[PDB]
Amino acid sequence: GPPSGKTYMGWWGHMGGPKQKGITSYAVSPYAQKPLQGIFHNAVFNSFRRFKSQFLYVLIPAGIYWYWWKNGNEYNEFLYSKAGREELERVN
Amino acid sequence: EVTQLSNGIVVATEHNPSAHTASVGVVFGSGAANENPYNNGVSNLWKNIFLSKENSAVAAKEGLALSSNISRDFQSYIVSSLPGSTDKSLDFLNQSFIQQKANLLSSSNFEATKKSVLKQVQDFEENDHPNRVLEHLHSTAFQNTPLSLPTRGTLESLENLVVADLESFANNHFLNSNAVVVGTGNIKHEDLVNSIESKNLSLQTGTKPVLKKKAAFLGSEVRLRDDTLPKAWISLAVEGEPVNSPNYFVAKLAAQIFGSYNAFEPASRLQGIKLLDNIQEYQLCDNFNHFSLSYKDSGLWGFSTATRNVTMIDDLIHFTLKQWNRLTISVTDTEVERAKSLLKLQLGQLYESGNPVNDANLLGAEVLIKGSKLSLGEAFKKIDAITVKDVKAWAGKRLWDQDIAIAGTGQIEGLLDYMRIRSDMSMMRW
Repeated sequence: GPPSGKTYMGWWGHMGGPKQKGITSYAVSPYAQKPLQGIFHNAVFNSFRRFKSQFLYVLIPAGIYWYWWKNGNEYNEFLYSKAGREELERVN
Repeated sequence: EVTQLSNGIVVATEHNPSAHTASVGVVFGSGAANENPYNNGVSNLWKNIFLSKENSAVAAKEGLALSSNISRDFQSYIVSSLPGSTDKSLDFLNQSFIQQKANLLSSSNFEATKKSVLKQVQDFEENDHPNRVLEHLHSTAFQNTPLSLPTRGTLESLENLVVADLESFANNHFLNSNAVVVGTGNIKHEDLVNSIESKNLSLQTGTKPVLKKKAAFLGSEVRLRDDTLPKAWISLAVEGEPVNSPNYFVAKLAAQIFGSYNAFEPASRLQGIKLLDNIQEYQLCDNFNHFSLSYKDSGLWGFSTATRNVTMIDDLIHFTLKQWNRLTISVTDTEVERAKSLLKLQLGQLYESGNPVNDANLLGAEVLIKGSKLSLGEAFKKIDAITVKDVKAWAGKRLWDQDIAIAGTGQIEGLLDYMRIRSDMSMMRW
């Protein structure tokens, strides 16, 4: 067949990573162990852990654009209100 | 003929007038399964103490040869000699191994033996791949149970031993109720019993420790990957039959059906084994073999293989397991007929070889479980009585949709995950 280019992945046998030595793996057949073994204590304690870490990365970025839209919505409500047409004519 | 007397210690003897040598030995019913992970390797150290330079020198001065064998279920100490001097072997065995052990457990001798055994185990663990793969297969199949402890002992545990561990093990396990005195070759049973009776030859009181947990099989795998090696070595097995099972010979015959294969020998490429039809085209493997090993509590039935084709491992495993699948549904009569004679020749050479040490080990290991030794003739009739229905009945029970144990080392990156192999134990077309 025709030759091909140079990539960053191989296949089973020549995957292309570094040579490894001195690392051992153990596993057990799933017919011999019980799944669902720790679903509780993971739905409570594990989820709370992850939440407490990544929640100020989403809240403050959502805490800025909520007060920015609200002070524009409650400002647009006064500009088109009967008490805020005089400010409307100076911005229209 | 095999003659066994329970007077004194259990004395077994198999007489062969043709032989020009005679062996006398002691076989103990304890093995590497009787020790724990903290004193693992005490049996190997005892063996190498019996085989030490001073003991072997004193033995060889009289004209005697010493053999020692360590296994899961027994320990063998054999003295071989010429037929006229069979009484001298008993005297050496009494004087050295049994009566006194202070000389063999001196400080310098113990340190030298410990340093030699450590060197041997260190060399084994790095430069002997097909056998250490089988050891890891045992260690992962019977984990947390007595049968999984390696017979040589681990490197980390062998350092912690002192002479106190050795003498404790000798006190706990070297007992009259645990021992069989075996005689093989050109000796007579009556003469052997008379020679024992003249001396005392009492070992100890009895009551060896009883294990609290019986060996159990767990489906599992261990992968020791090393990319600086040229091949990949793989051993795969399922649970088999123990000694004294009704399906022992059926197991050995079903193993003999697939046999062994070497790619470089011209003759073994023409064998009636149908598996080769799938292997030969792309050179999937260099060699494989099939085994049916039996112990006191459980067994292993499977195969072991080595290959340089690191990109086609899964094809090899797939074709082998599809050949195993054929046993349950569509085994043919000609296969069984060939297997009978191949097994008979296979068993024939094993039990009828010239060397009496193998006979001594086999007789001692046999009488410690059965209580008697099966004859060669009665073995053949059970082999001849095997039919297709028996093979199908055994295979539908022992290997159809059953858990497996795997152990591999080398360039095993091509070896797929556990489940993908586990699904190959059924056809799904039947």
